[PDB]
Amino acid sequence: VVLADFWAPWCGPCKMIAPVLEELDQEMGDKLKIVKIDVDENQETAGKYGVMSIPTLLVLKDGEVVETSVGFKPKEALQELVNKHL
Amino acid sequence: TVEPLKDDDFYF
Amino acid sequence: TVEPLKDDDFYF
Amino acid sequence: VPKWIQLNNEIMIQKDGKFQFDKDKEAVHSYFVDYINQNTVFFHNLKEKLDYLVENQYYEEEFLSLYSFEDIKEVFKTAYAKKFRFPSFMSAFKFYNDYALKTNDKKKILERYEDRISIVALFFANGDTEKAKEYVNLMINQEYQPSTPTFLNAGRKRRGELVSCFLLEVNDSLNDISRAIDISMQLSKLGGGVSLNLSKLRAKGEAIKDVENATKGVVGVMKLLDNAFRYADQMGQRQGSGAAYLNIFHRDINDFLDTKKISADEDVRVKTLSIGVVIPDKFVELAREDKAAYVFYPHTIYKEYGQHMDEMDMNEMYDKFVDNPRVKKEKINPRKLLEKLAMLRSESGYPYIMFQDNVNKVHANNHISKVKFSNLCSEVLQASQVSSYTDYDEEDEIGLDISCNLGSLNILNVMEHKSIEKTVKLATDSLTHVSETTDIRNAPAVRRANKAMKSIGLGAMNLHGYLAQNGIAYESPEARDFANTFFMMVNFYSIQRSAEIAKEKGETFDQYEGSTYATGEYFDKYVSTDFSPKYEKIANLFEGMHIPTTEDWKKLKAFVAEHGMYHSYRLCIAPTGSISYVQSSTASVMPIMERIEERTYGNSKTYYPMPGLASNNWFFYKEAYDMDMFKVVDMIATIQQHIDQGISFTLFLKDTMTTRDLNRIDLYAHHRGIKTIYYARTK
Amino acid sequence: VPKWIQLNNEIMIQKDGKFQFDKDKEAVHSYFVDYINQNTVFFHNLKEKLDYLVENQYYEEEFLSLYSFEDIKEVFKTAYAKKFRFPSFMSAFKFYNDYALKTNDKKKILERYEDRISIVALFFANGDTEKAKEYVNLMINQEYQPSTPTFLNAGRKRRGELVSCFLLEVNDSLNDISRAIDISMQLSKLGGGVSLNLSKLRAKGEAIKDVENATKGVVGVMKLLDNAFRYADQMGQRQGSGAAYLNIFHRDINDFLDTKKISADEDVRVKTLSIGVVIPDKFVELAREDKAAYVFYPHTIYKEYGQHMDEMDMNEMYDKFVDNPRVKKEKINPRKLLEKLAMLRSESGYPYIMFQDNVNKVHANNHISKVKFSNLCSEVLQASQVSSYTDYDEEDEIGLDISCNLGSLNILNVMEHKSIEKTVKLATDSLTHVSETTDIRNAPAVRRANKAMKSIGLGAMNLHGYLAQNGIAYESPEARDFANTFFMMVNFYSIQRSAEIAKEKGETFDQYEGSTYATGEYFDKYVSTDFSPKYEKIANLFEGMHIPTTEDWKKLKAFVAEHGMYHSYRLCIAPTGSISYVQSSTASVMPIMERIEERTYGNSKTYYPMPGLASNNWFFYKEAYDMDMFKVVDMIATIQQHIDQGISFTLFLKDTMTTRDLNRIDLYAHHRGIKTIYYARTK
Ligand SMILES: Nc1ncnc2c1ncn2[C@@H]1O[C@H](COP(=O)(O)OP(=O)(O)OP(=O)(O)O)[C@@H](O)[C@H]1O
Ligand SMILES: Nc1ncnc2c1ncn2[C@@H]1O[C@H](COP(=O)(O)OP(=O)(O)OP(=O)(O)O)[C@@H](O)[C@H]1O
Ligand SMILES: Cc1cn([C@H]2C[C@H](O)[C@@H](COP(=O)(O)OP(=O)(O)OP(=O)(O)O)O2)c(=O)[nH]c1=O
Ligand SMILES: Cc1cn([C@H]2C[C@H](O)[C@@H](COP(=O)(O)OP(=O)(O)OP(=O)(O)O)O2)c(=O)[nH]c1=O
Ligand SMILES: Nc1nc2c(ncn2[C@@H]2O[C@H](COP(=O)(O)OP(=O)(O)O)[C@@H](O)[C@H]2O)c(=O)[nH]1
Ligand SMILES: Nc1nc2c(ncn2[C@@H]2O[C@H](COP(=O)(O)OP(=O)(O)O)[C@@H](O)[C@H]2O)c(=O)[nH]1
Ligand SMILES: [Mg+2]
Ligand SMILES: [Mg+2]
Repeated sequence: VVLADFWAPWCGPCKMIAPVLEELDQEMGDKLKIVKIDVDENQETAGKYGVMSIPTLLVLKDGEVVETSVGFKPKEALQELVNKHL
Repeated sequence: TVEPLKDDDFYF
Repeated sequence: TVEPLKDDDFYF
Repeated sequence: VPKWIQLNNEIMIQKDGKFQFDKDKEAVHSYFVDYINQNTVFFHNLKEKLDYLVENQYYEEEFLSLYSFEDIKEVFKTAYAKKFRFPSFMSAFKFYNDYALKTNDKKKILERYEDRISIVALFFANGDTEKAKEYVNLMINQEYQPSTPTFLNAGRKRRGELVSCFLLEVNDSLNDISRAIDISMQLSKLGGGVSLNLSKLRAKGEAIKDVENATKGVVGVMKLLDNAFRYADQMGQRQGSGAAYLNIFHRDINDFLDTKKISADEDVRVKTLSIGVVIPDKFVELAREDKAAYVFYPHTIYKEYGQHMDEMDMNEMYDKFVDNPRVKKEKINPRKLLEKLAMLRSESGYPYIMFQDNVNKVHANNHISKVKFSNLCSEVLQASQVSSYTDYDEEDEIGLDISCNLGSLNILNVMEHKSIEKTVKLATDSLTHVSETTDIRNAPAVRRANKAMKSIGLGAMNLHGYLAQNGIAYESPEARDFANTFFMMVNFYSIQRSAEIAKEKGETFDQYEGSTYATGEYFDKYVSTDFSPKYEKIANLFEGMHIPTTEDWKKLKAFVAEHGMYHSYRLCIAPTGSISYVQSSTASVMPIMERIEERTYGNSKTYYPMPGLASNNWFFYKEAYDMDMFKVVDMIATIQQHIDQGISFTLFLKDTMTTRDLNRIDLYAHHRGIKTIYYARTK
Repeated sequence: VPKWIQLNNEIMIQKDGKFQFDKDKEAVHSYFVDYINQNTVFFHNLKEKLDYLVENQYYEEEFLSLYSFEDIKEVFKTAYAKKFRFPSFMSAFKFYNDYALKTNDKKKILERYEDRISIVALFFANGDTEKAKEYVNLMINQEYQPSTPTFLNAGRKRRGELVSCFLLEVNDSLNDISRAIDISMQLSKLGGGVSLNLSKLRAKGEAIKDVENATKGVVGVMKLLDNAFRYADQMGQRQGSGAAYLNIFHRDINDFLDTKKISADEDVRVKTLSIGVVIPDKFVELAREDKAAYVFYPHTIYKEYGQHMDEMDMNEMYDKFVDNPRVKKEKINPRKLLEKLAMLRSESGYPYIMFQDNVNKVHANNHISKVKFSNLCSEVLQASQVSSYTDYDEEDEIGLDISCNLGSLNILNVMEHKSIEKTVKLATDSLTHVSETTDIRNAPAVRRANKAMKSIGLGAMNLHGYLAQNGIAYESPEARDFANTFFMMVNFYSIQRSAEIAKEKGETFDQYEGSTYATGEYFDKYVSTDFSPKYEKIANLFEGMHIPTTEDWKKLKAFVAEHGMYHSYRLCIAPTGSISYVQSSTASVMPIMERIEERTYGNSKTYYPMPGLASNNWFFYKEAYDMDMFKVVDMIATIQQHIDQGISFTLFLKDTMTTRDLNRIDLYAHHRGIKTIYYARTK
C-alpha cells in the first residue's frame, strides 16, 4: 500500500499537506509507504495518472490505483482513506 | 425660475 | 506591497 | 497696508453722508510718490533709456530705426508736455501692473504712461514724425485707446501678436480639424483669443467614408480645442481662452449646449472653451409659431446639395431640407431649445447668441460670405471662407479667417475735445497699420484674410460715463439720440478714412466691387434719413462739430463709389475690459455694473468708483442690473445700426428674473436688430 | 444557449475525473453546421462571388486584376484542397467574429477561412499564381499568420492600413507637437497603434523663447495625445490605443509616471495613453551604487550641446551633464524611482520598461540612430530620426518614423512541417510586399521610413504550445535550447531572404553600408558560436531540417557583404493575442496565462482550452503565473539574441510577491539582455 503525493514547490496546499504526510509516516510507516513526486519535474507520470490538480493523493495497492483524493486533507481523513486498503 | 415662454413673448 | 530594494538584488 | 491703498479705502468711509471721492486723487498721489517714482528706472537722458531698452531686447529696433533720435525725443516731449495725471488710483494701478514695461526680474518699472504711449505712437506712425506726434496727442488726451494686445506689445520684442481675435473656419475633415487644433494653439501662443466655427463639422452618428454611426460629433472637436487652449495657456499668466460657435440648426446643438451644464459629467464637459450659438431668423420663426423644428446632420446636406449647411440660407432652404428624404434630421422643439438657451445663460452665462439674419441683413460683404459665427467676445461679424486643408504634400485650399485689429474711442474725451473726425481717422490709420504689419505664418487663412479684407475694429467706450457726467440717463431717449448721432459720425468718418486710404494706396479690399459700399446699398439709410440730434440738449453736446448731413452722406457715397473702400470692416465695439481702467472709462458701451467696484488685490481691498462719479451724478450712474434690459437693447440697437460689425452686448440680469425674462430680452434684441448677445450676467 | 456554446461548456464538466476536451471538436462542428454554413451566402461559382464582392465595394479591383480568373480559381481550389478544419470552437468563433468578411448589415458571412486566406495570398503574390499558391499553402497549413491588420484588410476596400503599429518622434516645438497630434489621429484613423517619443520634449517649467517657467512639460502633450486618441478611436470598434515613451532621465519622469496613478487627479491623469519608460544602463548603475541621480531638463541640454538629450549617449554624457552648471537638473533617488516603477507596474501594469543599452548594444543600425523608444507593444526597436516640422509655407525636415509590418510564425506548425526555411522566406516576401504596397500620405516621416528602411517584423508564436505538445517544460533548459536553435534558424533564413531580395531588386535599405550587416559585426557571434541543439531530445525535433552551422553562417555573412540586406529590421515578436485563437496557438513566445481560458461573449461563457491541452500534457502547460519569472527571463533572453528587434515580454506575477520581487525580475531581465518588458500581470 502506497500513498503517492503529486505536488509542486509553488503549490500552497501542497506545502500544507507536507507536515501531515510526515506525521502519517511516523504513525503508519510500517504498513504504508509514502511517495512524493514533483509534477514540475515529472510531467510524464502526472500525465499517465491523469493528474490535473495538486495536491493529488493516489492510494496504490500492488501497482494499481484503488483510491484518489484531490486537494488538502487532514491526517485523520488520510488515515481513513489508507486504512480501507491495508 | 424656469418659466416657459408663451405666444405673447414673440411679439413686441 | 512596497518592499525596498536592499542591494544584492542588483547582483545575480 | 500701503498708504495709497489705505487712502483708497477711505472712499467708502462716509463723512457727512457722502463718499470721500476726493480721497482717490490723494490715493493716486500717494501711489505714485511712494511706489512708482521710487521703482521706475530713470536714465540720464532718453538716448540712454532707448539704448538700454533696445539692447536688452525690450524693444524692437526696426520701428525705432525709422526715426532719427531728434524725432523720437520730440515725440516723447510731446507725450510729457501734456503732463498727464491719472485721476483715479485704479487707473495707475492697472497700467503699472499690466501694461507698463518692467525689468526682466519685475522688480522695477521701465515704462511710464507717457513712455508706452510714445512707443505705441512711434510704432503706428512708421517713420512719420508729425503722424507720431498726432498719435501721441490722440493717446495722451485719451481720445483713442489701442486694444490691450496692441497697446501692450507695440514696439516690444518680448511680445505676442497685436491681433486680439482669431476666427477660424473648421471644415468637415480630420485634416481640417487637426489644422484647426494646430492653428488654435499657434494663435493662442500669440495671446489673442481664438473662435472656431464648428457648424460645418458633421454631427454625432454620421458616416466617415461610408461606414455609418462613426462620428462622435462636434463635442469631440470641442474637447480637442479645449485641451489645445489649455495647453497654450500663455505661461498661465492669462489662461488660453477659446470660443466655439455652432449653428442652432446643427444636429449637435443640444450636445453643444450640454457641455456648459454644471451637472454635465467630466466626459462631456469643456472648461476653457466658451460656446456660442448662431440663431438664424428661421429658428426664431419656428419658435414663434410653436411648430416642431428640425436639427439637420450637416454631412447629409453636404452630400445632397454639394454645399455646407451654414453656407445656405436656412430661411429659404429649411423646407427643402425638411422635405428631403436624403437629408437626415430629428424633430426638436424650438421653444424648448430657446428655454434651454435661457437657462444655460442664467446658470453659466453661455452660449453667446448670434442672430445670423440680423447680422446678414445689413452685412456689406455677403458676396464674399455670410457671417456664420462671431469671435470670443461676440462682437466681430465678418465674412469668412472655409479652408480645405488637404493631406500632406498636397496643396491646401486656403480660405478666409477673421482677425481683430481693435481700438476703442473714449467717447468722453472724444467729445470733450470736439474731435470725432480727427480721432476716428487717426484710429482708422493706426488700425490699418496694425493690420498691415501683422504677418502670421502658422495660420494661412488668417494671414490671407488679413492681407485681403484689411478689416479693422474701431470700438467706443465710456458711453455711460459720458452720459452720466453730462446729466443723461443711459435708458433716456436723449442718450439713444446722442448714441445715434455720435456713432453715425463715427461711421461717417471711418468710411471716409477708409475711402481716403483706398484713394491714397490705389487699392481697396479684396472683392470690394461686390460689397454694398460699391453698389451704394450701404448708404441708403444714410442718404435717406437724417441722424442729427432730435434733442436740443443733445445737439448742444455736438456744438462746434460738423454733424454729417444727408448731403454729406451723399458726397461720401459718391467718394466711395469713385475711390473704393480700403477696409472690409471698420467698426466693432469690444468689451474694453482691463484697459478701461487705464483710460478712466466705463467698459465698452455697456452700462456700469456697480457704482463703486470692490476689487481684491493681494491682502488688500481696493475700491474703484466709476469715473466722474459724485453726489450730483450719483443717480445718473445707474447700475446695469437696475436698468431695464429692453431700454439697453434699444440703446445698443441704436448704436448697432451705425456699426458694420457687432457689439459685445452683455445682459445684466437680476436674480429674481426668470428664464422667460431672459428669453424675452433675447427675442426683443432679435426684434430690434441686435446682432450678437455676449453674456448673461446675473446678480 | 446556442448548441455550440453548450457543447463547449461541456469541457469543464468532468466525467471520470477528466476534462471533456473532445467536446471542443463537437462544439466547433455544431458551430459550423448550425451557424456558419447557414449564415454564409453561397454563389453558383467563384466568378459570381468575386464579381459581387468587387462591385459591392468589398474587394479592391486592382489587386485581383493582375490574375486571370483561372489563376484565382486554382488558387481558391488549392486553398480548399487542404480541407482545413478548425481544431477548436474558439478558433472558428474568433475568425468568423473578427476577421471573416460580412455583409454591410453584418448579418451574413461572405468569406470562409479559405477565402480570406486566398484573398490575402493573391494580395501578397501580386500577379504570380505560383507564389499565390505558395502563400495559400503557407497560411492554410497555418505555418505563417499575417498580422491582424494585414489578415483582416488585405484585398479589402473598406480597409485602413496593413501596418499594425507606428512610432512617432515628437520634436520640441509647438509645430512639431501639433503635427504629432495630427499624425497620431491620422494613423489611429488607419487603425494602427501609435507610439510617441516624448523624451525630446522639454521639461515642465522650462523657457519658451526667453519666457521662463512657461512649459507644461510632456504631461500636457500626453493629455493632448490622449484626447486625440480618444477622438480618433476608430469610431468605437476598438478604443484608440496610443503609447507615450519617455526617457528615465527626463525631468518629467515622475510626472510622466504619475499619469497612471489611481490617486492622480483628472487634470494630470491620462486614460488611453499607455506609458513606457526608457532606462539606460546608467540609471541601473546609479541605482545599484545607491548614488543620488539627476533627471535633466532637455532644453538646457539642447541649448548647451546642440543635440537632444535622448540623441546622446547617457552613459558617457551623464557626468558631463551633472558637472555642467548650464544644464538644469533636479536630484532624484534612482532606487526610489525603481521602486516607484515596480509599484506602478504592480498596480496598473505600466510603464513599459525599455532598457536602451540592452537594445543598442546589439542594434545593427546604430549609425542611423539609436533606438530611443519602442512601440505600443514594446517589441518594435528600430532606429528613428525626429522630423523638424517648420511653419506653414516652410519646408519641413522630414525624418524617419518607424512603421512596423508584422507577421507571426506558428512554431508548432512550422516545426511539424519541417519548413523553417520556406516559411521564413515566404513570410519575409509577404512582409516586404506589405511594406511596399503601404503608403501613408498624412505621415511624411512614416512614409519616408517605410520607403527607405523597408523594416518588417517577423514574429513567432505557439512556442509554449509546441514545447508542451512535445513534452518540454517552458522553464526547462531543453526549451531554451530549442528556442535558441529555432530562432537562430529563423534569423538565418530571414537574413538570407533579405539578402536575396536585395540581390533581386539590386537595392538595400537606406544607410545599409554603415550597419553591422555590411561590416559583418552582426555575424560575429554566429560565425564564432554554434547554435545547434545541445540536447538529443531537442536535436531530434529538427530532424529532416538543415540547421545552419558556423560555415553556413560564414557563407551567409559573405553573401550579405556582397549583395546587402533589403530590410533594416526583420524579426520582432508581437503579443499576437487575437490571431492566436484563429491559428490555435499560444500568444507570442510568452507562456500560457491559463490552461483553460474563461471568456464571456454575450450572456454565455465560452471556455478555450489551450492548443493541444490534454491529460498527458497537463503539467507541461504550466500557467505563466506559477512559473519562475527568472526562467521566463532566461527563455526570452535566449530568444532575444536571435531577434534584431524586441520581444513583447509580459511579466506574470503573483499577488504574494512584492515590489522588490518585481524590481528583482526587472534587474535580472536587464542583466540577461532583455530589451523591453511589456506588462506586469498580477493574479
Ligand atoms: N495724480 C497723479 N497722477 C499721475 N502721476 C502723478 C500723480 N501725482 C504724481 N504723479 C507723478 O509723480 C511725479 C511727482 O509728483 P508731484 O505731484 O510731486 O509732481 P510735481 O513736480 O509737483 O508736478 P508738476 O511736474 O506738474 O509740477 C509727477 O511728475 C508725476 O510723474
Ligand atoms: N471542424 C470544422 N472545421 C471547419 N469547418 C468545418 C468543421 N466542421 C464542419 N465544417 C464545415 O461544415 C461543412 C460540413 O461538415 P462536414 O464535416 O460534414 O463536411 P464534409 O465535407 O462532408 O466532410 P469530410 O471532410 O469528412 O469530407 C464542411 O464542409 C465545412 O465547410
Ligand atoms: C507654445 C507652448 C509651448 N510649450 C512648450 C512645448 C514645446 O516642446 C516647447 C517648444 O516651443 P516652441 O514652439 O519651439 O517655442 P518657440 O519656437 O517659439 O521658442 P523656443 O524655440 O526658443 O522654445 O514649448 C508649452 O508647453 N506650452 C505652450 O503653450
Ligand atoms: C477620422 C475621424 C473623423 N471624424 C469625423 C470628423 C470629421 O469632420 C469627419 C470627416 O473626416 P475625414 O477626414 O474627411 O474622413 P474621410 O475623408 O475618410 O470621410 P469622408 O470621405 O466620408 O468625408 O469625420 C471623427 O469624428 N472621428 C474620427 O476619428
Ligand atoms: N531723462 C529721461 N527722460 C525720459 C526717460 N523716459 C522718458 N523720458 C522723456 O523723454 C524726453 C527726453 O528727455 P531728455 O533726454 O532728458 O531731454 P533733455 O532734457 O534735453 O536732456 C523727456 O521729455 C522725458 O520726459 C528717462 O528715463 N530719462
Ligand atoms: N461555387 C462557389 N465556390 C466558392 C465560393 N467561395 C469560394 N469558393 C471556392 O472557390 C473554388 C471555385 O471553384 P468552382 O467554381 O466551384 O469549380 P467547379 O466545382 O468546377 O464549379 C471552389 O473550390 C470553392 O471552394 C462560392 O461562393 N461559390
Ligand atoms: Mg473629408
Ligand atoms: Mg522651437
